Amino acid sequence: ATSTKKLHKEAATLIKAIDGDTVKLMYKGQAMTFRLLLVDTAETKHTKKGVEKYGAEASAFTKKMVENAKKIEVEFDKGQRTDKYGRGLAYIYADGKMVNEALVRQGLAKVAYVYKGNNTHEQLLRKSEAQAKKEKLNIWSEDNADSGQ
Repeated sequence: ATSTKKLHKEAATLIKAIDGDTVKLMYKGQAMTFRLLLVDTAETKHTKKGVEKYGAEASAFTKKMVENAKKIEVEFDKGQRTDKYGRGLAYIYADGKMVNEALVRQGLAKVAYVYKGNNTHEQLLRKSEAQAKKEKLNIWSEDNADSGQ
């Protein structure tokens, strides 16, 4: 029937965000480290300054959106529940809103890469990224492909 998509988010409360995608969410009464699946919110691992690709803004938007939302819900797909980091791989939702979409659609988070298991929302994820890429919002506003050489 395809009536029960069972794709309803659910968690409890967000303690605090670490790096946009990595946030400590209190689920079932326990504060576990959650990670936005199929998304990337900042990856400052070069030590340039903190604005090479809206890395500082990525966490800020997700941090303020979660701490301000008051209600956070997570959705675990078929992908691995722990990306070899004992974390909680899944999509983040604030007050019934899509964080991943808002981030990518706004230009704060890009599209991650799941080996297998997590590829259900890969349709909307790629769409939001493409729109931000072609339009060059923020994250995709400094990724000159340089067609040539």
